[PDB]
Amino acid sequence: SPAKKKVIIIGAGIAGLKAASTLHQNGIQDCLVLEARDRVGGRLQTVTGYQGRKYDIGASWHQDTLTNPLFLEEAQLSLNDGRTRFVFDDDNFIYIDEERGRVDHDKELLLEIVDNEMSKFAELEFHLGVSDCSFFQLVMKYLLQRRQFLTNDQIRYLPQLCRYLELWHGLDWKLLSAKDTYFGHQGRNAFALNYDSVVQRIAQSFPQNWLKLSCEVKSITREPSKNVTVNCEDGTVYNADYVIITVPQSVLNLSVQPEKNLRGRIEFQPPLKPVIQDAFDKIHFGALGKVIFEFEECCWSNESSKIVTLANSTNEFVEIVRNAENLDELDSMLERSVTCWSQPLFFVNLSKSTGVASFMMLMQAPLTNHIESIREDKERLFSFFQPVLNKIMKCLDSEDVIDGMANKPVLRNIIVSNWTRDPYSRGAYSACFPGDDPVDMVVAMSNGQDSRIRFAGEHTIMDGAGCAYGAWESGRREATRISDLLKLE
Amino acid sequence: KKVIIIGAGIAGLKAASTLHQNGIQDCLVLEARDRVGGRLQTVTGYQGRKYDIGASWHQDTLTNPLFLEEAQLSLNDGRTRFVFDDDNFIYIDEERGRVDHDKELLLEIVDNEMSKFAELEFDCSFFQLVMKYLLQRRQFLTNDQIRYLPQLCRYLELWHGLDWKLLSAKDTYFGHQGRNAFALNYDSVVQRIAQSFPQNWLKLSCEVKSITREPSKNVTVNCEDGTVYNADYVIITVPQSVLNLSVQPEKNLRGRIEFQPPLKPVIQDAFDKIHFGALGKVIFEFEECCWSNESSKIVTLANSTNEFVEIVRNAENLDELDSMLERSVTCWSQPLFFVNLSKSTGVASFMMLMQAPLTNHIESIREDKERLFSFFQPVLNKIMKCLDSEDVIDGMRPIANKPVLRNIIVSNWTRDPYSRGAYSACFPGDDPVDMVVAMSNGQDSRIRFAGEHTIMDGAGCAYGAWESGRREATRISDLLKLE
Ligand SMILES: Cc1cc2nc3c(=O)[nH]c(=O)nc-3n(C[C@H](O)[C@H](O)[C@H](O)COP(=O)(O)OP(=O)(O)OC[C@H]3O[C@@H](n4cnc5c(N)ncnc54)[C@H](O)[C@@H]3O)c2cc1C
Ligand SMILES: Cc1cc2nc3c(=O)[nH]c(=O)nc-3n(C[C@H](O)[C@H](O)[C@H](O)COP(=O)(O)OP(=O)(O)OC[C@H]3O[C@@H](n4cnc5c(N)ncnc54)[C@H](O)[C@@H]3O)c2cc1C
Repeated sequence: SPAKKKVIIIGAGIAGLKAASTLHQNGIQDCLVLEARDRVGGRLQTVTGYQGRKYDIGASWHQDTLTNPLFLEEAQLSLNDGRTRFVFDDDNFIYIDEERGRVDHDKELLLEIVDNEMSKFAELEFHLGVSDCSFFQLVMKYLLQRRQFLTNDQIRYLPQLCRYLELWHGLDWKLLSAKDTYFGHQGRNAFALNYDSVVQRIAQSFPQNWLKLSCEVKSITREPSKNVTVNCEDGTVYNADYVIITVPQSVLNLSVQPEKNLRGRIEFQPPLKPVIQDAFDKIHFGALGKVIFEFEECCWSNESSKIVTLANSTNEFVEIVRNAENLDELDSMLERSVTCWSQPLFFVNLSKSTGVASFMMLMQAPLTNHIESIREDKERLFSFFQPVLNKIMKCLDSEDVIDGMANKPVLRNIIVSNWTRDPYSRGAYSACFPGDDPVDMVVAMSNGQDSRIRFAGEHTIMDGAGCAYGAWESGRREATRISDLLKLE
Repeated sequence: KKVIIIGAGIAGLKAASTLHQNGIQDCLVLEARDRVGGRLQTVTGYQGRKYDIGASWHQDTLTNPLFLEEAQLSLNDGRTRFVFDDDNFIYIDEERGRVDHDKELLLEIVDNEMSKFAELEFDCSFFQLVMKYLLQRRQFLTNDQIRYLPQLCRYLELWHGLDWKLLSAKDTYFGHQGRNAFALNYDSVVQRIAQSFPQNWLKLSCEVKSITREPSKNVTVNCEDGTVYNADYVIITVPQSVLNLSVQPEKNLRGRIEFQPPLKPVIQDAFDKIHFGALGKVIFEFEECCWSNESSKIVTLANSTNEFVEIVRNAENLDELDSMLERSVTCWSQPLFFVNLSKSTGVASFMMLMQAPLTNHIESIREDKERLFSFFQPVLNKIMKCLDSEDVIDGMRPIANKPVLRNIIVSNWTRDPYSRGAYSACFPGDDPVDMVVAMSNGQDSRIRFAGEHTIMDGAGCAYGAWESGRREATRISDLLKLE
């Protein structure tokens, strides 16, 4: 009364866990990890479904495997025990239109080839001063400038195909920033089997009594006497030499608004600095969501573990491109109810990569918010997705899906993410709207509220921004710093 | 004479064309060969079919100023000058067969990782880099991926015209600015530019053997036949490899120019840090197309061993890796790049690309058709097999439904003294920006350089030469107007 801790970490996602791991590795005693949920892991969450099949409903992949320090760490472990922690599941993308059917690897459409050109065209637009536009506006520039060297079908389907990027950002192409759109993936992705393995291993690397679940932090206060007071929901009070705040950027955002009775919101005294407050105007939050379709057994072609359905497109669009006089003129005549074919869906066929009869599919805002809201009405979900499911089975030498919630594929269960509605995540991760500069947030975050009040988390770091390993590295960064500072006695 | 231009390749021609367009009169283009075009040459074969035996593609078509200029004419008259023949590559191994877009091998995907890896690494050969990659990422590669990936990525040999052991890893990968456009044909482009300036400017079969800055501030050029010439400005566009003869004493070397004063050291030194690739071509003309037109792009992989995979897995490190490895030539000894012209052009021929050291060996026997056929017969049969046809029959002399080879054409760029190779390329330890900067600033105010080797954007490429020519002329033209 009040209990004195060396370091207090808020949030037990991967950033928080790694911070705690690092502090203990560094010999620091008497620390505490305060987590509002009843589980560790945060936006790493593995869930179980039909037949006890397991699925990562948060992050699934180790990305940038050539440099990903967290991935490398897993890999070194597997190299030593022979255990399977991940599988490389990069594959040839199957691309489907409702009408045309398969559209990938087409010797007429050559979509993947013009995609690479489209992308290289993008890279040549973004070398200082040049303003931001939506990724949509970017694709339209390309199509206009290159219409002479594109078939009508290329003009039609290419724009739909390049929108798989929506499922990497969790954002619609009209909402997505062209600048931050095309990013260099540093090597193949590795599918985690599963991520809870990663969370558990790190969780178990520090004192088990450091961990306090079901503990929502409500306020943090810098004492003029060079200490930090942390107040919890249940009236528990703590005093720390250092605090590392890892709550999602969206939750951290609640702080700069007046009304305090919001789940997750931390009251700051003195308030969060102007640089931190203003940085919120220049970075945003994506709604990447997941829907898991579990089937009795695989009754489809295992040609590929990567399937993308394209939203519908018109031949009328192609003529508008042919007939526009220039950009401004094209933007006008375009503006002159939502279904499954209204946007690109990314489907991961787990039967091929993991041997489980289930499709893990990804969706983006605004669809995600909508779909996560009705995540209780399973039959409405079935009807919504049924046309793209039947389409998929058809293009994979199978028949319509039968609602089982022979050789006909029978759906046994549907699982949906909840990241938008969960007060402790409030969306998927850091995303850029047109005009955004994520560098502002990273600089303000990595610089800290002050010497004692720090931040970590996916939204606080350049390399691996938005990714598990970025989060993981941010936590190590704050902790090694604090560890060094403390070691000076 | 206002300007004297050496070389009537695309650099020289555009330089001459640009001079006329800007109102400059009384110039002169000296060319050692009996034709214009330089390394742009279109030849005729069986049935009259035409082929670009030098350059055939407009590269970097998102930027490429010459390409845009061509497309602008085809938008004006609707006349086909090119075709986008970019396609999905079929990859063929002698033993396994087709190997592209395979669901278990995923070679193209690991190739993309390999390139990403090369990008991150930045002083060695492309071969060492690939080995370095496999050794580092072997935990994440299947056995067959280790076997076949290093063969697949050697497609890059047919870009630099250089074997992977001879090729610098630094200058190996590069980004194309978009799709390629197969030109139909380059001669159309050659003739268009050649005619855009007065034909009395042209002098053929005039080999230039000395260039001389008068201390009187003028340029004295003299030809092989003893003809003397006088000009204010001189634009030299001879290929790098020929220009490189100038740093040697011996005079009677075909093509070699005597400089007075000698080339500036920074030009002489720059030859240490860049060299020359040897891309060659072979054309295989068939009576009719009796094969699949699935792709216009086909690559055959040099042979690989499972013995090789075993070695990677067992190598404790890089030193040990070189040890195990070292520890005659055929058509399977190296990758080869075949273009199926039937799909893109309508012509029943394969245009095949080859690299040093194979190139000079095949060119040196270009006259011996039987030996050529026998040398290529195995890959050709393989190709037809993977393309739903039968073995090729030799119909090159006078005689069912099998493919009949009627003629074979081979390039000769390595034995031709006025090309002496294909285009500039990097050996390990080279740096092309030495040469490009030196050429850009010239020998003095009066002695200029143009050519594919004289410019950063489009180095080695036709549009590079074309823009280099535009630059020296557009500079010279500006100076003359000022009086
Ligand atoms: C759907 C989805 C898919 C993704 N896919 C990938 C992927 O494939 N690969 C990849 O690398 N990354 C992926 N990510 C991103 C990755 O999940 C995140 O970058 C990372 O998990 C975030 O870690 P963090 O510790 O920064 O945040 P979190 O783990 O979200 O935050 C840590 C903790 O803060 C807690 N908290 C919030 N408020 C309070 C409070 N008031 N008091 C106490 N605790 C609080 C939260 O409960 C949370 O547990 C994905 C994310 C989502 C949402
Ligand atoms: C097989 C092959 C394939 C190629 N493929 C492509 C391709 O697909 N796309 C592409 O862009 N590029 C390609 N290239 C390269 C391209 O051909 C060159 O970049 C370009 O043609 C060179 O232009 P240039 O005018 O600088 O040189 P050149 O045109 O070679 O030289 C100009 C003239 O200099 C003359 N000359 C030399 N010495 C003397 C002398 N002593 N006196 C008078 N004249 C002299 C030569 O006769 C020549 O006519 C290819 C080259 C080869 C060999």
